[PDB]
Amino acid sequence: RTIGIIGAPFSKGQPRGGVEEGPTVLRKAGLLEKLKEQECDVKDYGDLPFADIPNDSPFQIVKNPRSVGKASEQLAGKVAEVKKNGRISLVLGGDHSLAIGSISGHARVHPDLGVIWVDAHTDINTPLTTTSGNLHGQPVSFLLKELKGKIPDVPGFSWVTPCISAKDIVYIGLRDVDPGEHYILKTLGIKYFSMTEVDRLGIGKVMEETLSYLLGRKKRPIHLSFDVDGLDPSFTPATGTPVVGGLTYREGLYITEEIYKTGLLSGLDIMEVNPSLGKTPEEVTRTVNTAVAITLACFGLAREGNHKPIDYLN
Amino acid sequence: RTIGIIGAPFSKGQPRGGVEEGPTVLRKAGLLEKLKEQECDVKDYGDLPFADIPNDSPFQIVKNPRSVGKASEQLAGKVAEVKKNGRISLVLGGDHSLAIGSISGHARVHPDLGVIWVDAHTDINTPLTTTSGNLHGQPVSFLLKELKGKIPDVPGFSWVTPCISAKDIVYIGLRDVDPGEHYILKTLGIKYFSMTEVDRLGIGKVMEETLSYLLGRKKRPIHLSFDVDGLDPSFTPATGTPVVGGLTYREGLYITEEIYKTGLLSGLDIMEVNPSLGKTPEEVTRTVNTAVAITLACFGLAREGNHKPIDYLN
Amino acid sequence: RTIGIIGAPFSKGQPRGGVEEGPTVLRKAGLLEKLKEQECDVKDYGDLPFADIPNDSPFQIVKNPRSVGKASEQLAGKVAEVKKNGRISLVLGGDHSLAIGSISGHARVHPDLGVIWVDAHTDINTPLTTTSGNLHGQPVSFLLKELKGKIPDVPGFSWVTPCISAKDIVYIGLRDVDPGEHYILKTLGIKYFSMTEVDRLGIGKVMEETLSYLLGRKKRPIHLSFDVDGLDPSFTPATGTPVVGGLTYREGLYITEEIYKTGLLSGLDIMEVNPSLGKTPEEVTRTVNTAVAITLACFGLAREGNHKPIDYLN
Ligand SMILES: N[C@@](CCCC[B-](O)(O)O)(C(=O)O)C(F)F
Ligand SMILES: N[C@@](CCCC[B-](O)(O)O)(C(=O)O)C(F)F
Ligand SMILES: N[C@@](CCCC[B-](O)(O)O)(C(=O)O)C(F)F
Ligand SMILES: [Mn+2]
Ligand SMILES: [Mn+2]
Ligand SMILES: [Mn+2]
Ligand SMILES: [Mn+2]
Ligand SMILES: [Mn+2]
Ligand SMILES: [Mn+2]
Repeated sequence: RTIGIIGAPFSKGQPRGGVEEGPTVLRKAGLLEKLKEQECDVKDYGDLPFADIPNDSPFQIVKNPRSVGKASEQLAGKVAEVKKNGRISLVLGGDHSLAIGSISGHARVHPDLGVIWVDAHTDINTPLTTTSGNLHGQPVSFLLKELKGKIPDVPGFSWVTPCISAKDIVYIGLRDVDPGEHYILKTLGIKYFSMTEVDRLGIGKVMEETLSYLLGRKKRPIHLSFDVDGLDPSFTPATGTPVVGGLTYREGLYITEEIYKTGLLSGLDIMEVNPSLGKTPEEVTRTVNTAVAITLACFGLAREGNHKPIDYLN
Repeated sequence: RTIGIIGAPFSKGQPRGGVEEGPTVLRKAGLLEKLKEQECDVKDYGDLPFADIPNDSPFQIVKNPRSVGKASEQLAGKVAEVKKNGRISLVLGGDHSLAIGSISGHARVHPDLGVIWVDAHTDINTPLTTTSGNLHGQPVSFLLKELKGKIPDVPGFSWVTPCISAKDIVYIGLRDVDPGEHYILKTLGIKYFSMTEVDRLGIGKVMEETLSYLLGRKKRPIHLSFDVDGLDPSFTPATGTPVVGGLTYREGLYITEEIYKTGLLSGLDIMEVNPSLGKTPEEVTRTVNTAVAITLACFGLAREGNHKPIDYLN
Repeated sequence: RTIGIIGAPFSKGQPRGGVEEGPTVLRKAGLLEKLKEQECDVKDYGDLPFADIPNDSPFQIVKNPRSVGKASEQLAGKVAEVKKNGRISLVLGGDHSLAIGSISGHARVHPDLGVIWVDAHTDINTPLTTTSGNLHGQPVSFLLKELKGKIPDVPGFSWVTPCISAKDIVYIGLRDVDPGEHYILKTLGIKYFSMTEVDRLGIGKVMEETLSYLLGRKKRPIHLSFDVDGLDPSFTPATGTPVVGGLTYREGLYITEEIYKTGLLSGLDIMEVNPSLGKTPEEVTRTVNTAVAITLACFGLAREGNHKPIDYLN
């Protein structure tokens, strides 16, 4: 398989700036070379240059709407180009608002994609249900057709056309869902496995049911949007909205190892890594190292091991 | 549902005094208000005033028997009143000897209750099998009918009538059981899931089997006596008798989330929280925060999220 | 059952010397007495005296080959004697290269043994596939009949006769396997449960399948070679080659508790404990304490508890 890296050093979907350092620290960790060690022809499309939008006052309670909207608009273009190039897109975040542009761009070339969303949160607040006003907790509401008519015309987002159905997304890892978001989940009949389901079934059954749900009818490309706070803070502490009782390192690698095995991975997001929020140098390396490992598993690095198609014993 | 809080700042069931601070720190953590945020009409019956009994020399090897006996005697009265008031009793410990009074009082109003006991220990030593002499490791022996005739007349406990059958209790979390206690388990045929069973089956199957065991024949009220050392010390370090390899935070919330879903929770104990034993301020907050979370789950706080019966989208 | 302890303070199978302190720290922890507390008649055959071999230059890339070879040669003799004495052999490592001698010696008396290998690594590099040259990452290649013809004549190892079949070994815990090793796994059809399989199935199913695989056809002695780095570094940090995402303390006790229950445990290795590598005094005690607990479980210490065949209630 071939890979296209896109850096997205953007943070205006939330208050803390350091998340725009995600792509820098992920590359410093040797991600490109490590990808190249696997079954990968890898091209770096570099970091997106997100021009400042100094005039961007809140839309109602919604913060930095033009900056967020433009960044996702730009991102969508790059993703779509990467996809036209026949490559799997790898977006390095950056805050999670960017999924608006990443999924959009992906869906331009592969309208039939299904989404697996790994996260402690549902990120499905509308501009009218959000309490925080932070757009990184709203991206999914912008993408789902079933919610069009519930998203106001927000400055910066006129270009958005919700092209994804509520029935084509699965959540894994949920453990902090706003009441408005829970209402939306139940109302639209969205498939999810909160931490309660993971505890009940085991990550094994979870992935079986997730892949069966998305791929049962027919094969179709997979978009994995991975928020690092989906994993427990003991593995990814350097992130903006940590929530205890998260997925383990092991469960994280399991999810992605199983997704690799489908051979349908088409787009990937690695989001919300914020080195500024590491309490110590070790917390930063711990968070980045975990992020890197999740990424490699998506592209074939397996715990049981890997080998080239040759005779190693001769 | 309606709730009745009872503080039980008592420690004479064991050597370390700080456990009598349990109710203070649990309330300081905002427990009442957080309960009120859920489907709860909550009333605080305050903290029990446990008068000193200066003259309380050991009965054989058994320590502080009159103090322990009186405290449980008082507790039983309060629990029974809370129960007559139609409310779920919430006892904030306090050492685990208090379960003698809590379960007793509960059973006065609901003779048909079943008990789920979450703990690293079985707390089923008799006054004659105990090695420590600490009564917090003996409460279950005082309650089981099948053991009457094996409990001597201990000062302070004349009021006790064992009204619970060995067949109506399930242990979850066991990993440090005295040889005498193990004999009693096997001999009375008590249902248990030690950590070995949890590892084997998964907490999912565990709760399925636990609830089937207690509720199969017919619905009946549930009493949950939760010792915080049931959870691994990495989540509840500030407790008197920590034992490694415990239940996870996740497993803890799972147990209680499933118990909530039955709609049969009738009495709850949150025991052995001792802030004095926290190695650092963070260990204390970690322990208290975990205790609070377990409590909220018992009353409906779910990881997948919660919402009121209204249209959130309008 | 009866037990024979053998100390193997040897480290030349790898670069770090402190692993030769394994037997000292394991005994200081009270292992002998604790074994004696269980169903054990225990004899200490002491620590093997491994004479220096000052002249031991690398064979090709393979390091300290004569020292490693002699130590395993000596170890095999002691194990075989312990086995002739009708006792379960308990080898305290020491680096993992010693499994060459331990398994060999065991197999002299019990040719029909099956091996369970708990480890983050497969330790199945040949002298010609190894990258490190460290012999502790090669012991299994010396033992398997199917690989004879692929192991060159290495100084110090002329005494080795591979008497174990690839079909009679199961790995549990794998998460860092060299490409050459992965080739060997797939090629010889070796049964393994890497961490991916553990995540998928649960340690319960894992042990069921492991024991069924080795014991289905007929009963036969079990040799457990336990590398402490099989467990996550959060439980055994003081070890030479830690790898994240390991087996839990709980999973560790589960494996060994199930192995005890078969009544077929015949040989045991407790390897790669290196107190020098503990970052703090607590890391050393944590590592040693975990090592001790795994050991006791192998000999009957159960989490649900233990009791003698007597009436404890009278
Ligand atoms: N619901 C949140 C989510 C915040 C986290 C967004 B992330 O992308 O998942 O990291 C919100 O602001 O709307 C909040 F309240 F928790
Ligand atoms: N068995 C104990 C139990 C002590 C712990 C009691 B707790 O309420 O579960 O916390 C005893 O003293 O009898 C002891 F030896 F471990
Ligand atoms: N494959 C290793 C294994 C090293 C570890 C050996 B141990 O006994 O399992 O601890 C090697 O050197 O060959 C290495 F590269 F990781
Ligand atoms: Mn999140
Ligand atoms: Mn998110
Ligand atoms: Mn306890
Ligand atoms: Mn207890
Ligand atoms: Mn190893
Ligand atoms: Mn090894």
